[PDB]
Amino acid sequence: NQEDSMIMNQSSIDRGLFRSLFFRSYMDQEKKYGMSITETFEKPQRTNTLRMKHGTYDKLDDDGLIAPGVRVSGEDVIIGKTTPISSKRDASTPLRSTENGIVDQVLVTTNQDGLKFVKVRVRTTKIPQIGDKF
Amino acid sequence: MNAPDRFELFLLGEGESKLKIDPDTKAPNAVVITFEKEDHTLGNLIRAELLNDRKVLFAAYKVEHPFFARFKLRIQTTEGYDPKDALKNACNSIINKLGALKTNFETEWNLQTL
Amino acid sequence: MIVPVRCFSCGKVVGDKWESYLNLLQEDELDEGTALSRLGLKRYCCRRMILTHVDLIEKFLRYNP
Amino acid sequence: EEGPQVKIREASKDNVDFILSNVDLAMANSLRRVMIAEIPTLAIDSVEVETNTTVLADEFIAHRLGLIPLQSMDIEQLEYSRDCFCEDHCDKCSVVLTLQAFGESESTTNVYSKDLVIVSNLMGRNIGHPIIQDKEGNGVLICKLRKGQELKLTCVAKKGIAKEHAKWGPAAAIEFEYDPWNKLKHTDYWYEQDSAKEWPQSKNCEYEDPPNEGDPFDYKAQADTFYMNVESVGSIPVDQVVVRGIDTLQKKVASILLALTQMDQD
Amino acid sequence: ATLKYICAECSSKLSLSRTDAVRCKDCGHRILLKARTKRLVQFEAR
Ligand SMILES: [Zn+2]
Ligand SMILES: [Zn+2]
Ligand SMILES: [Zn+2]
Repeated sequence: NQEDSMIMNQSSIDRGLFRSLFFRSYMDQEKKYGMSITETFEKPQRTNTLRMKHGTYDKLDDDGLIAPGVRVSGEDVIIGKTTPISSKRDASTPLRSTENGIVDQVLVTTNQDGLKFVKVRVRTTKIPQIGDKF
Repeated sequence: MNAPDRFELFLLGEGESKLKIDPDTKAPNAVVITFEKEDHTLGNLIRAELLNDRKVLFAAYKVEHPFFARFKLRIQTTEGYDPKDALKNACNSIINKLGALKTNFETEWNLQTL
Repeated sequence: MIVPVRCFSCGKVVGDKWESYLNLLQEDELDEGTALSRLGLKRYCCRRMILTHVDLIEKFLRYNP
Repeated sequence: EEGPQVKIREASKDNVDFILSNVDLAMANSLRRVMIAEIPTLAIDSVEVETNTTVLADEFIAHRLGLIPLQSMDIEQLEYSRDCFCEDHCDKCSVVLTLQAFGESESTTNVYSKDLVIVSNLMGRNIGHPIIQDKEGNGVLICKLRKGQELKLTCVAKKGIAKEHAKWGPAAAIEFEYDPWNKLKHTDYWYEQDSAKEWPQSKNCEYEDPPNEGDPFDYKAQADTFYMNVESVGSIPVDQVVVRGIDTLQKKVASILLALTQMDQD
Repeated sequence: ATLKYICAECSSKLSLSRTDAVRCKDCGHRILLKARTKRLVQFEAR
């Protein structure tokens, strides 16, 4: 506990002392690039899709989204997207590599001009660790 | 994330003996027992009992770092007496003391009406 | 939000005592310090658990879905 | 009778006040440590969530379910799943609990530790019963639901110790004192004018003779006689917190004797 | 059985597919949710 450090009762931490919820929200648009080129929400197939993420795409339902409730982890693909140009490059959204958790909620919408866009919430519970500031 | 599994505190590792008895170089008839997956609970208990043994010249234990559940216990005895035997006797004495403690608590508890 | 089961410091179950405490205050008019003590919460670690709780859940329930 | 002696002062379902004489402080403490940390208990360890329409998070709830005390009387005839021979869990190593709750009422619907139901075969052993100390007989308040608020989940309770998680801690606070008159000179009393006036006299002062100023310091004097109070959470009865504590420490020492025994072979 | 998407306010299930119209049946509101996976999630109670 020297030089501004402190000791925590690991017993208390287990009992719920200082735990917290954590929610991050990932967004993605289905953009329209002119008269012909349109991005798509789907599960990319590795044969006809370039520059795929090394992460896994299995947690995607055929609409290109993970259903809420699935547990995720680093580098995994939350939102599947392709930007057709010619067959098509991979424009998917992976979960931050330094994080993990369970998907809390996933919503599908259109905006002011009607571009399909989807928001994904991810919930983790952060339990007080060592370099944690108080 | 860099957090070790909680069972690592008590559950022995792959090919890891509870005891590792190494001999002390610096002193005659002295030894160093490393106790894996153990803490103060046992260390201070044993050390204090070896102190009661008259034929025991030196006894001390230390938890070299708190991230690891292990402790080094150093035993030095008079010539002819073996430190492993010293440890064996102190271990036994402790058990026999606890045996009486249980018996005595049990008897006293049974007398209570609450 | 929502009464902690077990006091953080010693782990005495405090999960059952909530409604009982809130009752000893409305129904019995009793002051906080006596109600806590009635409920057998003697150590201040246990006392602080109930005494300083904010049951936010009750607001959370006010939203429809 | 023999070696160290006990003299119980008060008893209940929840507390044991006693005096431990003819013992080493090291022993009194080692027992105190074991009671807190090494006595096995049954507690919810896996929570599979089928439905949750609540205002609370799946894991928020999950966490609470572990802290709910379960009957661990016959905990000794249950195996640690790690040591058990199945694939995950079974009857020989676990207790399966079920919880289905729904807001039928226009008023707030409460979810209690009483609402837990055992689905696994108990092998007729005193285990996995949610401990209810509650006057109204409800036990721990897990959750609150409104209308269409449903909570459907499954719990797997497993044998464990407080070292792995504090949920398997069968004891609440353990009171521990010795030498209520500082005869041993084990503390240097901080004061402003008088340490005797400034520092409150212990309860246990009555169970010991005051030092009487006109006497020299007893250096030869050693620490024996310990005024303790063991508080139970429910899982195990107060007496068995003491007994099982004595026994665990005894078993812990036996392992060392045995280890030395296996080492003698080579 | 099967509820592809749920409604934000009225909480009525929807089950729609690609190019069906992003709106609810009765209420207007284009909000709409996703409904939990049927692949049941398990958590350690620590
Ligand atoms: Zn407390
Ligand atoms: Zn099994
Ligand atoms: Zn609607």
